[PDB]
Amino acid sequence: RQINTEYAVSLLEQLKLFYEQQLFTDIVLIVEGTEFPCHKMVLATCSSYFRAMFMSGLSESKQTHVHLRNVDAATLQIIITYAYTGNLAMNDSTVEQLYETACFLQVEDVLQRCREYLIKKINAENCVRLLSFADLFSCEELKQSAKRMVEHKFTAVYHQDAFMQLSHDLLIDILSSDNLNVEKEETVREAAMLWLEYNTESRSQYLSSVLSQIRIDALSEVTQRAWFQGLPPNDKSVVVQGLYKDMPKFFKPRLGMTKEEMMIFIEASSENPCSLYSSVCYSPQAEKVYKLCSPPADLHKVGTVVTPDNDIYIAGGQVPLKQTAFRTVNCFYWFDAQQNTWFPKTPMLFVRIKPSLVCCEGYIYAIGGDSVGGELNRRTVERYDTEKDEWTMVSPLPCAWQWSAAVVVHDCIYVMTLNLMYCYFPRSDSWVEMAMRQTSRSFASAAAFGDKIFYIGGLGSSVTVEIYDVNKNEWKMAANIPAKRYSDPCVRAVVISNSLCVFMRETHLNERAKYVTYQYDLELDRWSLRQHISERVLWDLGRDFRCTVGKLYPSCLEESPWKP
Amino acid sequence: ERQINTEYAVSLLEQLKLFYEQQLFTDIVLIVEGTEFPCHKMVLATCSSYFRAMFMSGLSESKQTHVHLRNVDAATLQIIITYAYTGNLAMNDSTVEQLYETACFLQVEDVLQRCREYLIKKINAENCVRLLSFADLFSCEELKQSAKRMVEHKFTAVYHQDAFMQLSHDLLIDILSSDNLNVEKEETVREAAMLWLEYNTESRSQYLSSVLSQIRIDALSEVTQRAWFQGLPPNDKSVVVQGLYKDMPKFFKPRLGMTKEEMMIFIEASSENPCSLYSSVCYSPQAEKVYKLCSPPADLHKVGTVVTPDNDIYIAGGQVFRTVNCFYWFDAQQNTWFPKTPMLFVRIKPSLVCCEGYIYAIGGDSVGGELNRRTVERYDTEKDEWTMVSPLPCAWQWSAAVVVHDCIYVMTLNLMYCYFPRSDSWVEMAMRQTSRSFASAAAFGDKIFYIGGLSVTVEIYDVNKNEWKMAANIPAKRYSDPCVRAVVISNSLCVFMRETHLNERAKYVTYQYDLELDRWSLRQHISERVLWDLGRDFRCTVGKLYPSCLEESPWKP
Amino acid sequence: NYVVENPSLDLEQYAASYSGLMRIERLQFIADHCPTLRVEALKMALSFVQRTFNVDMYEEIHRKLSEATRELQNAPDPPALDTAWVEATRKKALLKLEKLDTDLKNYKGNSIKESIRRGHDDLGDHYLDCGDLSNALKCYSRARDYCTSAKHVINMCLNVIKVSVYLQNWSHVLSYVSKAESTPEITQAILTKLKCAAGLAELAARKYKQAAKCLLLASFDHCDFPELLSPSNVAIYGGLCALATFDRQELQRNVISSSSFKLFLELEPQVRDIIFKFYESKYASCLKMLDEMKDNLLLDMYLAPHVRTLYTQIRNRALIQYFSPYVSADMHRMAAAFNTTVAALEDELTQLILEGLISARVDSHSKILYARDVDQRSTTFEKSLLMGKEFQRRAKAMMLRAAVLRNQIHVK
Repeated sequence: RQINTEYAVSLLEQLKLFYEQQLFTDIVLIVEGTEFPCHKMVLATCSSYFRAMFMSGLSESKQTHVHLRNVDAATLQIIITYAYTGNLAMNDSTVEQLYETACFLQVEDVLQRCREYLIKKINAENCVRLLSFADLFSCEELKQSAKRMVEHKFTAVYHQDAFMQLSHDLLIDILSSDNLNVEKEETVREAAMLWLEYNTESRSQYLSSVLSQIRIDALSEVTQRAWFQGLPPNDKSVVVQGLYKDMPKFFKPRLGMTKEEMMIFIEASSENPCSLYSSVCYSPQAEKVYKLCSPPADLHKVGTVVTPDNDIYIAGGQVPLKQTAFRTVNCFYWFDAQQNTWFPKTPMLFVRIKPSLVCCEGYIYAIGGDSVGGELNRRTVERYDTEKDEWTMVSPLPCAWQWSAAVVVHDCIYVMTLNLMYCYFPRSDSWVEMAMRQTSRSFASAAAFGDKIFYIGGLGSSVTVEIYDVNKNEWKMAANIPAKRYSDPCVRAVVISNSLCVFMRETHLNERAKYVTYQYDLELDRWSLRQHISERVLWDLGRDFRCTVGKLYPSCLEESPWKP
Repeated sequence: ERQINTEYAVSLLEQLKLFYEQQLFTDIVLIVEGTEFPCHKMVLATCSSYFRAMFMSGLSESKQTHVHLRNVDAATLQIIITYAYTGNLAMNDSTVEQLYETACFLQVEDVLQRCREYLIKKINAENCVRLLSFADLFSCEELKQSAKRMVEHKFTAVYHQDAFMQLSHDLLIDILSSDNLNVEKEETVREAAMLWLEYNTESRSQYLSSVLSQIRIDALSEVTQRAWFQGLPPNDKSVVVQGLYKDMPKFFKPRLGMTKEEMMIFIEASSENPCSLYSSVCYSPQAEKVYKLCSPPADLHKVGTVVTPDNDIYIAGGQVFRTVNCFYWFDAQQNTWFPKTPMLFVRIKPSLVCCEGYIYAIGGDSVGGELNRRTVERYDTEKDEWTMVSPLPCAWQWSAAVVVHDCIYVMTLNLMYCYFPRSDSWVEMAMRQTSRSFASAAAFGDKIFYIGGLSVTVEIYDVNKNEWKMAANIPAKRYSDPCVRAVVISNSLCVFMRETHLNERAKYVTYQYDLELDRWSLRQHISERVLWDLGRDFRCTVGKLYPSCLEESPWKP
Repeated sequence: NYVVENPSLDLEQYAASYSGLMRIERLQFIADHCPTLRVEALKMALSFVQRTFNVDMYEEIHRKLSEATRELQNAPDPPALDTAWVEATRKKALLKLEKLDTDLKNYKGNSIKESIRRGHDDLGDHYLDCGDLSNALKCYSRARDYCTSAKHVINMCLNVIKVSVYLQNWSHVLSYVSKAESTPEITQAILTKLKCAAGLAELAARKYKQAAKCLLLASFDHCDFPELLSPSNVAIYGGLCALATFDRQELQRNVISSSSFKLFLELEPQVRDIIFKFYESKYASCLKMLDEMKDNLLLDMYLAPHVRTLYTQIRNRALIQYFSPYVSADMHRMAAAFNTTVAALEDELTQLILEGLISARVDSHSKILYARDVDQRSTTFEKSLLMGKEFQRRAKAMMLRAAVLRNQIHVK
């Protein structure tokens, strides 16, 4: 266990009193002309450098004035007070110098805290800076976790200025890695070319190594004469060298070109009765069913969103409290497309049940979702910031709605309910009244294809389809999906292969559920049979399962072993 | 101000504790008769109000790595230093005096309060005068007054302790001149002073001129001068003159201890104000007055009473209904209740019996779940602790227990067992021919008088004869349910019974019973103008109290 | 299911006979399942739950008592928990527990197995008093490691048995009963306590034949055993299970030979008469006492679901034995051998014949139950002819299989 806490607090606050009131100070730190009167005890408890500074036997053992150099006054003051009061106020700016002084003074505890701060602060705009920082100081855990987030993010942006100022060893590890996420192998080629041409002949010796990590499908085509233009004059040790050099190193395709348009399913019927629900996916091209990681702490009643950058997020949901037992939590998670795991993120402010997650302008919008408040503003609409990793409230929606769906069209949020629709204008944070539907239908989903909204189904569900045009602002009927009579189809609207397809599972009387998808002809207003899902690969999923459009890697994921 | 301590404040205490035991970054070391105590100035500053000045004043002490502190014990300083490093005092019962002494040297105000509370709670039977002089040597006013009242009672009880002989003149004057002497006679204080004065020589004769005038003049014209004639130094003339001057003056007044009237302590009476449920009152057999007492917990009820031969009142167990194993003791002068060491089991209506100076609690729903439901537990009035004893033979409910001839006797429906304190065993006794419960017994002389049960059953038992016999039936009005209470009054067996009829008011009357007459002669009838209704669950016990300390209970006749 | 209305339970004796968390569970279920008496049951429950510093179940019981008192304030047209207890109870419970924890962890730095085991048992006892089931288990599951002697193993088994009853982990009870019995070489009657725990656990686990066998071996010298089950209910538990499973000669031997169940039957004269009436073929008086025993003991903890099955078995067994020494048994007389009607017995008899073990035929004309004694030879010949026909059919099937396999006939 521990020891007496009531005296632990008394001594702690009294040492703080003896620090603010400078009485029992035998050693003072001289940093850039700033006096830091303190004790040898407190500096010893935190830092592992002062233990080699005082109890070492050097000249400073008896000297009462030490001139600590290559440090910062603010960083020293916060470190000293942290050793004195433990309140480590970590902002978003001074953490860089905080780690520098923590490593210099070898203070293990603050090193772990700032590493825990940086493991949460890793994002898009500082991935390169943190990796270089993680390369400068040995922080392998941060270095590896950065590298993974770095690997995906460089491929996406590949335009940050700190990428040019990187060590040769770091670049070789980044480029030769098999975790890059690229639609083509040519974007990494030009990224290396611009990095090599960024500086003078100091990149010439590294050019013999950077090309040794890139595949040979581009080491004989264009971007070889371009280097000859940029070659130092009369250098005959490079042009001939690269002429006969690209024989070895085993051309092999990378892993980033292995993303296929797949239908991600959540809360599917668990195969083993020991678990409540599971998550699976259907492959429209591979015609197989790949398993997915379980929702975080079997998070049920959640919502899914896929950003244009192909990122999966989970918000809302409830966990069974420790027979009916369920408690709602506002936890937020992010799915790793390669590690097959859900990385936790900043939680929301209010708990939600079945929230509608919609992405727009890089912000994740969660509209409604049976909030816990229940006050006059029983909607609690709030967006998420993907660069600052925080949540910001938005303009409340006019009318309280339940069991609603939302889509994004023309950089605007379009949320749909039983019969009403309101469009949110993110630039002014306002809501405008939209067209009114003539049919009262709920418990349905909508897919945003182009500049039109397709509300498919509604109430089991039915085959009613009401097409809404943003430019026309009107709801019109197109047709009804031809399905077997005396059945209860489960419609799922989704956009795939630049076309509006439907994932409709139908069940007949005294018969098992049948899976089949149809391709809706936009100009002909007819659902055509695109593909029939055989039951030998896909089993029953349930009723409360959700579907979304996204891309996943079949290599990182594993096939689900289950009998037809 | 934000002073959060979750999983950090403990860490700093540990980190400093690891460095102290590993001897890291010590800048000051204490030399204690050659023993080295490497420690730190910061921790010494917070713990002691003297060590802060030991390292701050501009004297040569500040620039001195080795300080030779004397007049301090190594063990006491070490336990103080470790208390400054972990906070757990873990004080024993033997080294309390020296630990307080060193806390009076280096001013450890924190441990000083802890030791003061420990000392103020453990003035049991013998160290009272010893620590009173200790409280006289070191100013501990709160403990000084608490010991003063305690000494005033206990010293008068023993008045033969050797530790009392070595006392300062001022403390003796305060003790002896106080009007809190628990003495039924004025001669025992006279001889106590005489033996104190004849213990030494002329130096104490100087104090004799000031202490001889602090008792009542009735004892200053006595043999004291005659015994002082043989004990006076030769060629002393003026001392005899000042001795003769102490006969007439200085306000001869009666003391307080002589008001030790035998009375009856009652508990769970009919409360006057409806906001309160029960109350504790008293009755004066001679003064014919009804006094009141303060409820010990003021909210807990169903307690048991016991009176030691030294006239002490104790309360144990009870429910407040949750059962609490708390313990209390009644102050004979402050009219309050000082708690004591609680029991290990929460009893409901325990039966406490005093024998050989030990309090024996027999039965009373200990916890119920014990494997052997037939158990008892005793108390130590000297060591202040509970000691487990031999378990009860048979399970009994609504039982009674008394003490006769320094032996424990417990009575139930029909069975009786005698507990032999010397061997800690139970022995089977005579069996009663009538099965009656919900009754109590009285230990009068060498005979046990089991009165009542369901009535008016009078079944007398003798220890020397070991037999049960009938005497007579109490004269009571028919169509009534008497509530019998048998207790020893004025060295005479008597009863206190109340009769209740239908559509009739309760009447209180006590009768005088004769051994050879087998008749309850009318001794005194308690008038309703002074005593009101008591109730059904009330208890009665015999004890001596003080009228001045207590207060009369107001009630309209 | 249960929660029926019926008067005349003695709350004082049933509460006082047991003690501990077992008593707490008994008071709660009795209040929850016996209306028109829940208030005093809850009032006595809360008055005892506040003792020994309970925390979570107190809130549930106080809320139920508050609801019950509110209900009483509207019918003949809620107590305060005194949250000062929360401040008082928590502060005392923490301080003593932290003091005890400090001692044990220091003892863990002293490395003494018995002291660690004893301290862990004390921690488990405190956690059970605090109302922490799993917390006590881990303390008890750390005391199991540091055992030194056979008595230490016995104490370890008893503690796990006690906790797993509250946890309803009866598998852990039975495993530790087997460990405590079989290991140490099968005045201090220790095996009696183990047998009592096993019988109660088996009965709660829907077992009757072995539970009665274990309960019959329980000696009355155990006397005080309130942490698991009172002797009064133990006798009732043994008697009902024995009546449902043990046959006549099986009943007579076991009850008499045990000589402790005779003392148990003295404690409960009602079941003693029921068994005696069962022996003497007086099932009319036997079952009418049983129905009287039904209501008084259907508000029992581990009995209420099982007693209905036990009583149903008793009714079936009584009918089977009654008709056994009868050739032309008048259904009127058999109906008169109970308070049942003629039609109800006929339906009950018909159900018994359909299930079996009565071997009878009902003659509804004169309402006389005639026993069936079929000729062994006729049935033997009939089933032998059926067996021969089946054997010929299977031989034809096998010959066809051989024909289709030899000629390689299969769907491509």
